[PDB]
Amino acid sequence: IDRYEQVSKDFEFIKI
Amino acid sequence: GFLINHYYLEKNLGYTFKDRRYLLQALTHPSYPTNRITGSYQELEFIGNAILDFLISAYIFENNTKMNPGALTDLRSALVNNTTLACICVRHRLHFFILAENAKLSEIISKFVNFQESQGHRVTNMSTNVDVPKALGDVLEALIAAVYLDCRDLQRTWEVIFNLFEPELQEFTRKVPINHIRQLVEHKHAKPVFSSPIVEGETVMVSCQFTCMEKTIKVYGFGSNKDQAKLSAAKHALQQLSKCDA
Amino acid sequence: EDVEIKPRGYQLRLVDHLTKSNGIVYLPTGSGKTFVAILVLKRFSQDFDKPIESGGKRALFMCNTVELARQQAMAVRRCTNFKVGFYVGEQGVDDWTRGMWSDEIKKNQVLVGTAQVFLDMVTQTYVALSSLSVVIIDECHHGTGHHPFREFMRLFTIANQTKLPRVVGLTGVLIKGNEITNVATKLKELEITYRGNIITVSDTKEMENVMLYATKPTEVMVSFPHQEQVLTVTRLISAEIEKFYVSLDLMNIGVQPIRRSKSLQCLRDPSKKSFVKQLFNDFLYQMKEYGIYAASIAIISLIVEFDIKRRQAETLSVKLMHRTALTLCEKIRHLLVQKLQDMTYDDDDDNVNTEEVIMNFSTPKVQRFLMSLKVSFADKDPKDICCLVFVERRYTCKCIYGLLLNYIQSTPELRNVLTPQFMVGRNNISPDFESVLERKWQKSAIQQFRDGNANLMICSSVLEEGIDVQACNHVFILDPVKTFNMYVQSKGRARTTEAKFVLFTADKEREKTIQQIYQYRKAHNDIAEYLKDRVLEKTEPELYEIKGHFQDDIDPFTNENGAVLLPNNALAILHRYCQTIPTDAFGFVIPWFHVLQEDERDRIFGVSAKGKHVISINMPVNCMLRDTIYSDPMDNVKTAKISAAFKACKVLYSLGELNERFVPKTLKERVASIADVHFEHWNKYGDS
Amino acid sequence: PFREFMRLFTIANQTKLPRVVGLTGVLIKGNEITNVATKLKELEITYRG
Amino acid sequence: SIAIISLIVEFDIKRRQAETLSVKLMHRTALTLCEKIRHLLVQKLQDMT
RNA sequence: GAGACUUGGGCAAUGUGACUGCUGAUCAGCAGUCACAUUGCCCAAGUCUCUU
Ligand SMILES: Nc1ncnc2c1ncn2[C@@H]1O[C@H](COP(=O)(O)OP(=O)(O)O)[C@@H](O)[C@H]1O
Ligand SMILES: [Mg+2]
Repeated sequence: IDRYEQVSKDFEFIKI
Repeated sequence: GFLINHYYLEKNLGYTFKDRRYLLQALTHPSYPTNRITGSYQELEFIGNAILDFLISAYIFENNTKMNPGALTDLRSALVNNTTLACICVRHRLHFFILAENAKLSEIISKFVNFQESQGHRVTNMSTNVDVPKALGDVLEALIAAVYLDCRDLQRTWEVIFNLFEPELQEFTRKVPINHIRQLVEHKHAKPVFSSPIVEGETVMVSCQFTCMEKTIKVYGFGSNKDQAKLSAAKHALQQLSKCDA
Repeated sequence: EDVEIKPRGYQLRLVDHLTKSNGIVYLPTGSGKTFVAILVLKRFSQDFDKPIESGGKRALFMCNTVELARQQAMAVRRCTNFKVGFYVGEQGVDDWTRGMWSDEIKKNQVLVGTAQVFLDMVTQTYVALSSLSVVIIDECHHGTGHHPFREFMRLFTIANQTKLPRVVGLTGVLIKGNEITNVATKLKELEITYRGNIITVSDTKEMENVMLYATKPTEVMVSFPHQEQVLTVTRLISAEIEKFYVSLDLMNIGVQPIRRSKSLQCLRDPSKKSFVKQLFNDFLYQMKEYGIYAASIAIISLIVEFDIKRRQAETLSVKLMHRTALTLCEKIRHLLVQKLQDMTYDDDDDNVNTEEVIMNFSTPKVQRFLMSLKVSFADKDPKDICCLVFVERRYTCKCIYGLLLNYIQSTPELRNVLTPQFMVGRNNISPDFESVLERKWQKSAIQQFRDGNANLMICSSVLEEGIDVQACNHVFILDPVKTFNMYVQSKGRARTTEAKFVLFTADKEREKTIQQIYQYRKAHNDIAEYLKDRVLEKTEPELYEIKGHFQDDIDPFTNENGAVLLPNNALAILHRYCQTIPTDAFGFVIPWFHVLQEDERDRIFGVSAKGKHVISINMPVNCMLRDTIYSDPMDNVKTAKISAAFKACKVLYSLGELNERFVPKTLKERVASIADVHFEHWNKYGDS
Repeated sequence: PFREFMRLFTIANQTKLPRVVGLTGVLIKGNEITNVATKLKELEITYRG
Repeated sequence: SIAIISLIVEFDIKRRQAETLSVKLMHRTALTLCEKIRHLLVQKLQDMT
């Protein structure tokens, strides 16, 4: 893949 | 079956074993699980130490009259020292028949035997050698008690001991056997002083500060442990003093 | 401290009840249960002052590990005014004779230490169960299986059954492992193991509200997509590693002790080869799990470990092996650094370049982790932040510590607020990256964490429990939660107000983790309801099941003088005696076991030999037990080994090698035996 | 063959689908009776009822 | 006793559907062993009759 | 006996669901013993020098 695909820059903490 | 080609050992040693069990027990190092029929060689070397020391002390008492006891004790201590026993055991090719197994001890034995081959199987009179295997002299000394118990006669055992020690006897009786280290300290001009040695892995060193021919020289020597590093420094100091004398 | 310590509303009733009857306490961590334990110790001090024979007594405080024992020792010393004796195995009480044990026994009012030391010194007739006032247990949930707590408890069954010392257990978690199923039977087994009744908070409004100052942290979770493609250089590295494996197994060192399966069923690789292969496989797992940059961090640790091992490698062949391993690791490092620098060409802003390189070659999980850290710390003050992170592998700790070091150096916001530091279990790995003892240091990582030097810690379950730590506010878990005990103990650490509990899982694993989290919450709840509504019985006075708990093993054998031998300690006693025989390096002292064969089994034993297995013991030629000893026929190999060791040590004791107090005899016993025979004439001269 | 049969439902047409109904006197087969809710969950979702 | 009686019919019928002499002799030996066992067990039975 | 159908019996193949023990490999956490190393307290002991 040469470069690891980037995760979502925006992400929040879901509550269990 | 344990004693492969034991006739070679007997021919080199010169004695014959009516019972081979004593030889097996004497050759049984504590690290040898495959021998369930005899005990280790400690219970034979315990007696053999006394046998050897008393026999050789009596011989030198009877024969080497023309010398004071203050040096006769040094002669007997040198002739009973484990290093000389290891050298003698190397000379008679007894390393082959030692029913022993170990990782580092076998390496030590191999290094010592090739070093002695380099020296020609003669005492280096004390050795700057890496390290001396105690178990080698131990098994050689134990097989003396093994020989004795196989016959229960002191005379035959003494004949064997003398046949093994003829070169050592003729050498130590003529030349001064050993003092070493101390004679460097008390020497006429050599005044060695030392620091504290440190071991690391399988290497060691010590900073030797001594004097020679009215100068001051620093020497270093290969060895194995702190005190034996100091021993190597003493050996090289002796070498420098002898060469300057030469 | 001083006397300004004022008991709360639940501690007073707890100690009041514990005075009346034996019982186990179950309170959340940080609820001051050790303080009420101290107060309990302050109600059983009547016999502390007087000597043993005059009628005085002492008390034993119990611990599982050395460090917790020491910490609680200082705690009780500063909280009370008693001579608190602290003793552990490494302290040097191993060679303590009768007199220099008696002095310590008579110069203290309460004893603390590990389980093995206390259990042994009780079995060595130094003190008797009747000679004790109260015994306090902490982390009582460890009392299962062959654990030393249960072994010590069995002494209560074998010893006197009257004027028996009190037992109290301290804990905040009751179950150890994934046996959440059928909590009631586990609770009953815990009840009977410590012959007590668990007592727990009951009166809601007045008292659980007060106790809840150990607030429950808020819990959140973040999911990330799986990374599936595997980099090309990885398979090249794997090929080099596998051919290195082939060469290593092909190359020849001298004779080495034979290490085989734990059930003696088949062979295994030599310990050094297994060790180096374990290093390489662990590093490979690091690489696939955490990408290339983390692999670049871990390869340096492998380099330094291999160099240290080669330095301490006594044999030249082992040095050659470690040298070859170092060469392969160096080649791997060269390839890894080349690949890492392969992308650095395009950008030339060193701090931002390093930051984006970290983001770029990292696994998505670690990327999410670092972005979560950035958005959580939010460039705040460094003094207030004190956060924890849990990872499973030991080397993962050091690798992620290095990664955080580099990343914090790669962000100005985090460069001044985070001070990373890591620590692992007892099998410690050097925190260096260059050479052994790069600098001499005197502060433990835990202490630096406590003094604010390190606001961020990386650790396995080593820092889970026991060791006292201030109320944390942010806790992170990267590797998946493994058990119930570690989850609940970790969530207990985040004690401060609005504390944040954080854990991470992959996209395709979130749904599974839902069941574990809900099951753990239900397991915490149903305990509360069941203990709140349990049957009102006094002290589990069912002696029949008490003696029916342990009888299924080999009955422990006791001789005269009151000494008692524990069958589960037979292996330890036998190995310890073996170590007493002087030997060189490879000269083995461990008794080489051997499992019998069925045809030989009924060739030596009866018809029952076919049904169940037997193991045989052989002894090194130096030991006088030349004749082999055949174990009693047991079912599994474990009980076979236990019976073999028990019978062998019994034979040793009968032969007199093992002393009266069940310990191998030194030369002191030999000279004591010889003295009045060969050296009587010294006494008439006033010596001996 | 129960869920083997019902896996046809997803791959085949998901609309105008025949009614499915589960009949039983017991719900759990085996010693995995623990956490009955989660084990009944896959029973619910496997039989789309 | 009843178990060893039951074994006889299964062994005999297995020998009946047995194909060649190699398994015929095996079933014959098994039946001889079974009958010897049955006789020993009925001696045990009649010892206290 | 065969062709087919009805019922039953015999054999075989393969698969499915569940249970009890037995081990294997890997990983974390904990205890104990032995040994080595650092320097010091350190007395014994011989040698040697000074000298007592
Ligand atoms: N009633 C109280 N009186 C005095 N100190 C208390 C009281 N309750 C709690 N504490 C203090 O709070 C701290 C709680 O930590 P600790 O008791 O070690 O937690 P745990 O016992 O749950 O491991 C103790 O050091 C204790 O001194
Ligand atoms: Mg506490």
